[PDB]
Amino acid sequence: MMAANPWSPVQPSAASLLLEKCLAAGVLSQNALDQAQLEAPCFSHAEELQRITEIK
Amino acid sequence: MTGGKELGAAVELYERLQMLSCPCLEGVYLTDPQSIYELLCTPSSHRLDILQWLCSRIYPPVQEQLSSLKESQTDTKVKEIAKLCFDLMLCHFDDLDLIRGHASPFKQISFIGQLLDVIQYPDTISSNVILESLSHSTEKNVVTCIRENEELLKELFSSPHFQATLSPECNPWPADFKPLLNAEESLQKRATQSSKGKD
Amino acid sequence: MQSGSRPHLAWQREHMWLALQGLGFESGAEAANAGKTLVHVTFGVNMFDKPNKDAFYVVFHFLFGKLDNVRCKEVFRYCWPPLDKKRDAEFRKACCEWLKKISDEVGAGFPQVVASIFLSPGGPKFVHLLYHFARYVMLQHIKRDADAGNVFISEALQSKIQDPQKALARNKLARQKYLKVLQKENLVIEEYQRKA
Amino acid sequence: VPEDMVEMIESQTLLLTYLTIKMQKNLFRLEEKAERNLLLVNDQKDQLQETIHMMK
Repeated sequence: MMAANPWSPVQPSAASLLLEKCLAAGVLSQNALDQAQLEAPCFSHAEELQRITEIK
Repeated sequence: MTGGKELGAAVELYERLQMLSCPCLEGVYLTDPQSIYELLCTPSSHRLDILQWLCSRIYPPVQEQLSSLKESQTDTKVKEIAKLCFDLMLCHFDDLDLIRGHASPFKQISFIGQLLDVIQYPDTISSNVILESLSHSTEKNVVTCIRENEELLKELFSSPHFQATLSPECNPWPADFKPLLNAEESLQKRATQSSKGKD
Repeated sequence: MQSGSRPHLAWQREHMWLALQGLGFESGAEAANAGKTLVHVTFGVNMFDKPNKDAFYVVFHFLFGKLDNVRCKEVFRYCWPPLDKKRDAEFRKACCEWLKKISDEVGAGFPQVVASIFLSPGGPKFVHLLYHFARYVMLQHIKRDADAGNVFISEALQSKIQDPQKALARNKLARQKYLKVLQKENLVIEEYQRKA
Repeated sequence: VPEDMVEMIESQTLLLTYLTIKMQKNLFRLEEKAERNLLLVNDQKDQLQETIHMMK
């Protein structure tokens, strides 16, 4: 029972805990999840502002 | 001007198609992302051959229905494909522009991407089994899928985290940042306007 | 000759329950809304195997609520919660009138609604009616929640596919789409926490 | 295929599709709120950085 290291800055999401449960029950395979991986960029506008601040 | 992202997505799709040994790509080696894009997202007789192939792979009985149609009846072919795709929940039954390749590049990429998802659907566990018999009856595959789906749904709904995934909430900010985050509509406008590209 | 209990109604009971949960049915919260304590009302897959009056009140009010919350409050104002013999008779009459309208609107795909089915809510005919009611409520939700470009999805699901191979393919696609959104949700939350 | 099997698969498809649409709508609302919050904080960072530089 992978005891969530309380000190990890990133708390596990409900989605993650659900996915983990599905994988542990053998109903979902990691291969099936990998094939479904969406590389969609998250927060693009915030990233651009960070770069401008550094150059300044 | 097909932005750098659409060209990359088209390339990915093109790779997936190559992996699936699509006969329509035999003797066609495109290294230029624009050529790959023009092949997959611009109206051409080749595109239609690819889509026909994708659809024959997803639903094989459609192949007999399409092969009986003469080359002069291209409009009827497009309507039959649109009807299948509607039955698969991918597009509206009158979305003929998507099938012809006149729809927005993203929409086309997403559309072809979804078709490919279905074909590459990891057939679970048992399948080491090689060559044998073509003949297996449509009835055994349906029973298996139902069973598997039932197990997934049972697991999904038995989980305490299931409700939280339907309405995800996340607040990572401490108390001292609350005043900044609740701040007046005017600060929000200043922060959003500063991100526009010319800077 | 002699007339063998059609195996046909067992899976409908299960999927009905999944549908209620998917719509946000919480046994403790909804029972409390009907003034009933959980110690006396049995919710689940088998809740209507025996006539169960209490569950009937709660689930139907919930589904009507999920369908049209404004109309639900107006139609049941004076009979919810059903505490006396007079209110009970009015609640049943109201449920039957509303569902009859739904049944007339949807036509040949929705079971015939007779008043006798509500006198003793329980049994296969009743479960069959509740399942199709739950399914209807979900389809309305998909139509409402689906963006102007995905409204076709609700139409496609209403068009009965008789070919098993086509139904399988459609299901595979749906399964995949769900897994993708579930993964995306994880990614967005993780990235947000990190950046913050 | 017994008319009964095709009806079950369709019911499963309906459940998954419903879950999917419901999740996607609620996720998009979070992403938008998150990006807004990041931009606001980033702007505060940028003002402090400019003031420090001028003093130096």
